[PDB]
Parts: sequence; structure tokens; C-alpha cells
Amino acid sequence: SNATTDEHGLVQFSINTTNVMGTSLTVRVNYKDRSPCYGYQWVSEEHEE
Amino acid sequence: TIQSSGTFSSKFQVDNNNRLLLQQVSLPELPGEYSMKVTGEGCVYLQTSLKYNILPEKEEFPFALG
Amino acid sequence: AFQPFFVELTMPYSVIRGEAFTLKATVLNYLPKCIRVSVQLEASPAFLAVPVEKEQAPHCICANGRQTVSWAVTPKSLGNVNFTVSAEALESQELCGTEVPSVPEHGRKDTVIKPLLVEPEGLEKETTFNSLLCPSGGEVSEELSLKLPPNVVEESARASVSVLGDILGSAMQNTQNLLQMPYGCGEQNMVLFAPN
Amino acid sequence: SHGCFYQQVKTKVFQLKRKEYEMKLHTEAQIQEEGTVVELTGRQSSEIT
Amino acid sequence: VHWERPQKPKAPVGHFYEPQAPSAEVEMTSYVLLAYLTAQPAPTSEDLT
Amino acid sequence: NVSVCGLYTYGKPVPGHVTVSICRKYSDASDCHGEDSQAFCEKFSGQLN
Ligand SMILES: *[C@@H]1O[C@H](CO)[C@@H](O[C@@H]2O[C@H](CO)[C@@H](O)[C@H](O)[C@H]2NC(C)=O)[C@H](O)[C@H]1NC(C)=O
Ligand SMILES: *[C@@H]1O[C@H](CO)[C@@H](O)[C@H](O)[C@H]1NC(C)=O
Ligand SMILES: *[C@@H]1O[C@H](CO)[C@@H](O)[C@H](O)[C@H]1NC(C)=O
Ligand SMILES: *[C@@H]1O[C@H](CO)[C@@H](O)[C@H](O)[C@H]1NC(C)=O
Repeated sequence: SNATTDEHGLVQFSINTTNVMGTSLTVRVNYKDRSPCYGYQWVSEEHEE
Repeated sequence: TIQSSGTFSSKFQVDNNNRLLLQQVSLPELPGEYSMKVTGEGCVYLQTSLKYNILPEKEEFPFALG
Repeated sequence: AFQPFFVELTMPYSVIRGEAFTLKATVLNYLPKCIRVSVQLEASPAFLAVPVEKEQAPHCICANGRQTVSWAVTPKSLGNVNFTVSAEALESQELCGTEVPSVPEHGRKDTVIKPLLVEPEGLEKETTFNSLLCPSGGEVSEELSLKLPPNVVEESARASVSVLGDILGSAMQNTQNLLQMPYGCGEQNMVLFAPN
Repeated sequence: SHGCFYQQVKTKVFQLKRKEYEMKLHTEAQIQEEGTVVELTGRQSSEIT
Repeated sequence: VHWERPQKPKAPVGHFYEPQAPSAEVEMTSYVLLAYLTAQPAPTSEDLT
Repeated sequence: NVSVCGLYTYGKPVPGHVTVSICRKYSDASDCHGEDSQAFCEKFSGQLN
């Protein structure tokens, strides 16, 4: 599910739980990769996930 | 053979020796009514290209608020 | 080669019939004497040129001395067009320097004739057509009607046809280039096997 | 005589990239009529992250 | 003339090296070709163009 | 040492202006889509006598 950052950048996301043993959660504003030219071995940039 | 109404004729021959040879020729008439007539055996790819110049309009007088 | 006193021009290879442009004509003097020059250009009716500093008369140019003038010109004709530039020395004008003999050879005036190219005005554009006529032991025909004269300019319409047989344009390299030795796993084995 | 000094610099000469590490700012003020100079080591750890 | 994938993949995609998407443009175009070239008596003219 | 000399018609000298851009190439920048591969450059302006 998507959401957005408010005046304080807070997001209160709720998830009902009726599922398996362990749940993994992740949140991102960009995708799971350093989108602009990450594979060179001479790069300097990142985006926390 | 390329025949054109304004008495403009042209001929070309294609054989295995000039298999990949490209035979280019100009077309000088603005009005085009070119008729292609091919005979014999073998396929032939005919590519035609035409070119000109435009944009002498698009200068009107609408409101546009100055 | 060389010339003790010459006049060389500068302009690009091609221009447009509509817009205008400047023609830069320079004159170089290598003789020790300093002489005033009368530089001008004979123009044809195929265009229209106007000077920019014609009222002021040149002063003089000594050894290794060069001067330059310009002309705002606009072309009218199409294709290659001749431009003539005539430059010469003058006598009895000892106003710039001390003396001015001004006595060159019989060809004391450099009359250079240089051509320039001009394309038809307006935004250029194209149109294409293609066909595959395959007479398999008989006769075949086709008719191509070329007609696109909306808001166009005369003589800009050019057309051309090309007859060929193109399965050989790229037939040469890759056929020669591939054929390799099979090896590796099943996947790689097929990769190197199937293309052959 | 009144207030404090300001200055806006440009980070182009720094080349904030892969192989150019941290930022040390050594400011040195020389108080007049004494020729007394004093230095301050600051913001060394500016996180070019 | 030719055909590509949906002009650019919609969902978050890319980064390089054709990850889980080899671009398959030459193969699909050739497939279209082979299709056009097939008929029961012999192919027509338009398909050959 | 650096020098610039211009040959002309019959190799005679030519008067004018010159802008020499002596440079070191391939700097710390990543060199892809936003980083200039061009490393340090020194531009000298001379009046060709
Ligand atoms: C204009 O330019 C043309 C070249 O585009 C000149 O044509 C040459 O004229 C000489 C004779 O004066 C011929 O011997 C040459 O064969 C022509 N050109 C070529 C390359 O064959 C022409 O002299 C110039 N002047 C005029 C008045 O047209
Ligand atoms: C995420 O979902 C919301 C609906 O809750 C939608 O408005 C939004 O467009 C979605 N995200 C994107 C990138 O479209
Ligand atoms: C949470 O979602 C589950 C989904 O199956 C649903 O069964 C449950 O009633 C929901 N609880 C709420 C809305 O409190
Ligand atoms: C470089 O120029 C200087 C004078 O400008 C000269 O003395 C020297 O020999 C030249 N060559 C070098 C430094 O290799």
C-alpha cells in the first residue's frame, strides 16, 4: 500500500495480522536500487530503505 | 522500367552479377504518376524517397493579449 | 604559392535562400610598402548584397598588414552561385604613410571567383515509399503517385528511386563471423549449438 | 566593528564524490592591536553521505 | 518498421543489464516476420512489403 | 613548457587570439549521466602577435 509524507513526515500505517510466523516490512520512496548509475565501482550515492 | 507521363522513361537491368548492386536514379517532376513495370524472374526491392520544403504559413493575427 | 598582395574571403559551405548572412572579405599585404586598397565585389542578380563600411575609405596596410570588410548578402537563386571579388592598389594618396608607389605586375588587381552553395528555403522534410515487385517468370506492375504540394516551394520537390536485392547488405559478416566450439552446461551448450 | 562576518562558498572545487573524504574547517581570527591569532577546528565530520 | 515491449516497462523497472527482461525485440520482430511470410499457397505482396 | 604557433599560407605567421586548454582527464567524478568525465583543466588566453 502507498501513502504520503505529511507536514511532519509521519505515516501511521496499520496492518491487520492473521498470517504466518514472521513478517517482514519495508518502505521506500524510490525503488530497491540506487537508480542513477550504481554499477561502476567508482560511484558515490545511495538511498536508504 | 519506370514510365512517367511527362515523357520521362528509365530502364534498369538486374542480374546475379549485380545482385547486390543498388541502382539509384532521380525523379525531376513535381507531379508524380510513375508506373513501374517489371518483367522476367527474380524479386526486386524498390525504395522511393521524396523531399521538399515547407512552413510558409502559421502567421495569423489573434488576440494573444499583446 | 603566394601573392605579394591578395584578397581572401570567408563564408560557409552552404546557406539558405531565405535568411541573410555576412560575407567577410579580407585583404593581406606582404610588401614593405604601405598602400591603400580599393576592395569591392562584383555581384550577380542571383542574390543581393549590401556593404557595411563602404562610405569610409580604407587607409593603408603595410608589410604583414591586413584589413577586412564585410557584406550583408541574401541569396535568391539555388545551388552553386559565383561570387567575384576585385581588389587593387592606388597611387598618389600619400595620406596614410610616407610613400605609396603602387606598381604591381600586369595582374595588379586580384579578381577571385569563388562559388558557394545555397539550399532551398523552408524547413526540409521527406516522405518515403517502398515496394517489392517479384516477377516469378512473368510480368508485374505497380503505380506510385507522388503528390504532396501543400504550402511548398517550387523546385524543392525532388524524388528518387532505388532498385536492388538486399539480403546481402549484412549477409557477409555474421555468417562468416559465427560458428564456435560447443562446451558448457546444457543451457550454454544450446546457446553455442542452436545458432550454427 | 558591529556584528559578525558572513561568506557563501561554492562546493564545486570540493568535488563531493567517491574519493574525496571529509570536511575540516579551520577558522583563524586575528584580533587587531595585539596580532593575536586563534584557531577553531570545526565540522570535520560534515557527512558527505 | 518494428515493435518494442510496452514502449518502456510501466512498473518500477530497469537499472541495466536486462534484469528479468532480455528486451526480446529482435526475436519478436522476427517472429512477426516469419508470420507474415507464411501462407498456404504462397505469400502475397503486401506481407512481403 | 607550453607553446603555440600557427602556420598559414606559405607558413607565414598569423595574428589573432589563442585559448589553450591544457588538461588532466578522468577525475574523481563517477562519469555517468550527471558527472563530467573531464578532470582538471587550465585555460590560458594569449594574444598571438
Ligand atoms: C560560375 O561557376 C561555374 C562553376 O560552377 C563556372 O563554370 C566553369 O566555367 C568554365 C569556363 O569559364 C568551364 O571551362 C568549366 O568547365 C566550368 N565549370 C566546370 C567545373 O566545368 C563559371 O565560369 C562561373 N561563371 C559563370 C559566368 O558561370
Ligand atoms: C498508491 O495508491 C494510491 C491509493 O491509495 C493512489 O492514489 C496512488 O496513485 C498510488 N501510487 C501511485 C504511484 O500511483
Ligand atoms: C483485518 O483484515 C482481515 C482480513 O481477512 C479481516 O478478516 C479482519 O476482520 C480485519 N479486521 C478489522 C478490520 O478490524
Ligand atoms: C622552458 O622554458 C624556459 C624559459 O621559459 C627555458 O629556460 C627552459 O629551458 C624550457 N624547457 C624546459 C624547462 O624543459
